Amino acid sequence: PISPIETVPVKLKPGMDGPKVKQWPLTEEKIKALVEICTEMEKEGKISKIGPENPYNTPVFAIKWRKLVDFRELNKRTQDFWEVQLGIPHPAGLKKKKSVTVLDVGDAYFSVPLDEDFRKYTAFTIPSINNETPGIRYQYNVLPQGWKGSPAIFQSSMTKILEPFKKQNPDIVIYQYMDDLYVGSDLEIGQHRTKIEELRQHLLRWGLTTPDKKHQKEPPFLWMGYELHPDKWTVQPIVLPEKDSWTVNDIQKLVGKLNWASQIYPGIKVRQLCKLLRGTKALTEVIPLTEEAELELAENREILKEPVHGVYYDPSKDLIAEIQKQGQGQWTYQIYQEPFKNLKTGKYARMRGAHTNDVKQLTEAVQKITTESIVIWGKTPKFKLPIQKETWETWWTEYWQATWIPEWEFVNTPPLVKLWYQLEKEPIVGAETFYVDGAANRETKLGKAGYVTNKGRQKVVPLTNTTNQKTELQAIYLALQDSGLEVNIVTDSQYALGIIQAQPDKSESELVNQIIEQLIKKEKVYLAWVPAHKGIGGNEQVDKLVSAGIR
Amino acid sequence: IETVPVKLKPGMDGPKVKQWPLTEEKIKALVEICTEMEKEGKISKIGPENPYNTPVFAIKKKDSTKWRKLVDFRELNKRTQDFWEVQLGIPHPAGLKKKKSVTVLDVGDAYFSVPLDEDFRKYTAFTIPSINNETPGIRYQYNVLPQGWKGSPAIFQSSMTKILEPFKKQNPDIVIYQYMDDLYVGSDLEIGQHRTKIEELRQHLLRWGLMGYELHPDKWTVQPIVLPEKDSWTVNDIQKLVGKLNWASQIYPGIKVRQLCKLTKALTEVIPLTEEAELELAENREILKEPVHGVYYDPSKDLIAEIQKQGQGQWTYQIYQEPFKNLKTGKYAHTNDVKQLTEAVQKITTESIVIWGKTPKFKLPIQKETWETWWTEYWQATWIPEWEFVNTPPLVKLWYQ
Ligand SMILES: O=C1c2ccccc2C(=O)N1CCOC(=S)Nc1ccc(Cl)cc1
Repeated sequence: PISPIETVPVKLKPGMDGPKVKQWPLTEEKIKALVEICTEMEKEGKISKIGPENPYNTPVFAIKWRKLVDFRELNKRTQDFWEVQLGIPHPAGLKKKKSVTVLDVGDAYFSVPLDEDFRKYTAFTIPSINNETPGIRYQYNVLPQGWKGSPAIFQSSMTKILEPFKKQNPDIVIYQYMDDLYVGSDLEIGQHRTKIEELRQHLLRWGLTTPDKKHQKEPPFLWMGYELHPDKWTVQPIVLPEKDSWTVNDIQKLVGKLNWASQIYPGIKVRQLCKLLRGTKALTEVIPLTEEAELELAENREILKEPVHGVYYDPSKDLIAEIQKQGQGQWTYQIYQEPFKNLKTGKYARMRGAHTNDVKQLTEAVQKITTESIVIWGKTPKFKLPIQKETWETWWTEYWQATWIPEWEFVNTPPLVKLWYQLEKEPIVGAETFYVDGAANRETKLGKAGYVTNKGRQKVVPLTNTTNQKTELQAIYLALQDSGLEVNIVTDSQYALGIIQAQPDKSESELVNQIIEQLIKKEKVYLAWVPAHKGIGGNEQVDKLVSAGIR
Repeated sequence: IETVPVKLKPGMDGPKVKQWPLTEEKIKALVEICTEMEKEGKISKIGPENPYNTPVFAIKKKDSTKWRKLVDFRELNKRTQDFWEVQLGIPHPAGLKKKKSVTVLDVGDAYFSVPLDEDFRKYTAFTIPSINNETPGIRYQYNVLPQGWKGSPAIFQSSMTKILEPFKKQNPDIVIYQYMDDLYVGSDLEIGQHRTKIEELRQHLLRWGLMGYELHPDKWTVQPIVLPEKDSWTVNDIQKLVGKLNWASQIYPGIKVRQLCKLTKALTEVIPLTEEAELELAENREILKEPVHGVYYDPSKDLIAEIQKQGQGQWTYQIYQEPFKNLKTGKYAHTNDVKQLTEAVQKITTESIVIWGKTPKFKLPIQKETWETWWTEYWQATWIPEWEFVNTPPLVKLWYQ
């Protein structure tokens, strides 16, 4: 039908006029196919015949028989509407329901009126055998199939229609997603079917037809990759193929599927499968699976061995979010309300820092979950974390960055998190003092890194291809090698200081990793900074001999 | 009745900013606030033919029990400037900042009176979100001057002046400044006297639609970079000492670091103070507590503010337009890093407003995500400053202790 709902005022963009692209003659049968389809729609009210007034026309054509109307120009020329693409509810946020049923709207778009003042711009022509004969002029009376604004005005139309019913039935839940309506409630099979008939009828009062009980449709539901039961949810069924040869495209899809599963499957890892990708290559290139990868796929297959389902949200309970350190830079979490009935799983390996440690990673993960928890449940979860509340304050307080974790508490699930070394807050007595320094010729890209000591010692190991910066980490590194269990170091590089002063426990930097490894071996390390190019007995000294030649 | 034809900038287009995900309780709060507002016709439902959007938050009155809706017109403001600034700009009185006491009155409740130019209402579109996106989400637009929009005060001046006129004439020494939803009124009167004059003012406003903030700008002093007094310096002590002396060097023309310098060496080793030593810092001390030489406010170049976390509820901050030529630098001290930083910002912003009549853009030493999550949870002010996230250069934090 065509809904008696009021129309949405539409407009073209400020400095533009309707579309006027000429019609490109079609084949005999396509002509025939169109004339048929157009007469049918015409009787239904979907379209109308217009006088040679409308200077507007947009190309039309047919494909095997249905009618496709290209609206590129009308589109580009139309306007912008309130985004329809905003956010997809997550199943884990859903309240449990007793009866669930799904109704789809037939010819949704064609069921909804188009602003009268705008109908003229949709005018299109049915070509004669070639040209050489006027041609049947048509304009739309309802939301055309590929025109922007349809997805939006429809959703608007549907809402305002659904309004009253919702008002008269607050306990009932209705979710609109495209041609579909999902309807849930806490009623028993009979009495819910009644309420749905009360809905279908209501919906028909407004021009929307739906399938009858006969050809309805029952749970589970397959929505956006999920499988939705009224009492539980999971991700859509998924089979990891058994193969000898894996193409990049094969492993691509695999990594994708795994990630999607980790939404509810705990323990999923893809690190070893992602490495296999690192590096430019064609999607047809076969890649032999490294040993870790071969095993990763093993377990992954194991935790997927048996179906697993997430529970739905009970508003009257707290959310318990739990986090575990699995491997390096890898973090997994679970969210439940009753010890171990998960609502959703998840993993986290994102760490945009060039250099970083566990306590920051852990806090970052917590932040992600926090925000993820906000949109899903609208409240914040209680956290259980593998970090001593003391080994967190220490960090919290000394760090230069502002933090804040929601209510959390220690949970003892190794590996636990901790600082793998602490820098001294004051100098060390009877500790060799190392004035380190770096240098490098901008042209030539070569340089030298060394140090001098209050005990007379001196070194100057030369390096090959490195930046002015690297001749600074290399030196502070040097000082670490030849020094005792307990030494203080002076630099003029706020760079190195910065990197080292934030207690990194890992880095995407060969050198930094070694320094860390060394930092962990010591017992007391104190690092200090002086301004370069002053008269500092030491820095100047190491500068003299580090900058002698090649600088 | 008479609506002021608001016209967006030439070329620029309406705001299209996503609504930040809100907690259940703020939503409930907002749905109530908004049902009331449209009931009283201040806002209207709107169709999908309106593509614009501005984020909206819920804040609690003045740390009380009553919720207040807060719109983020940052973006709309940036695209309306010419109008609110060059068009109907409000002049900033230098006198304000010298007064003994400044009170801050929220007078935004007055804009709802004046109607908004129908042709401009569409850009004030905003959205109330829903949990897990289970319901589409309620879209409104304003039919009347909205609170957080620099366009309002600009448009409301004719009325505000009319209103304040009588009071101003009877109190020609009292200074009154308007800045987004707030009145800043300051006098050199004694506390009680001042407070009476505020009430006496409050009754004037009351006739056009309803001790706010006790502020003493004349008592605001510079946080001088401080040099230790010690008693027996070590290589380390003196080393760090010239460290910041060098930093200050880059500001405060005249700072001298040498003498100290000439003074290989062990780190723990103590060292005697040189006759040429005292001479130095002594004089470096003299300067530093004095105001910068050569630095001045440039009314056309907006203010940038940094804040470092000195730990222990301590926070240092500077305000400047060109890095290191700073107009001002101070300090600030269930409390958490984010709670305190949110206060530090409001504090810094308020002073800024009193002094220059504009907010600074903040370099917040936090994680965007973290800040965006929590900032609203402690925020109270009716305006929002431009911010930005960064990493406190280790040494900086120290040179401002
Ligand atoms: O938001 C939705 C979505 C999203 C995707 C699919 C179905 C539904 C739905 O019914 N709603 C309305 C709320 O449904 C609620 S609260 N609970 C449900 C809904 C649907 C099902 Cl199958 C189980 C549990």
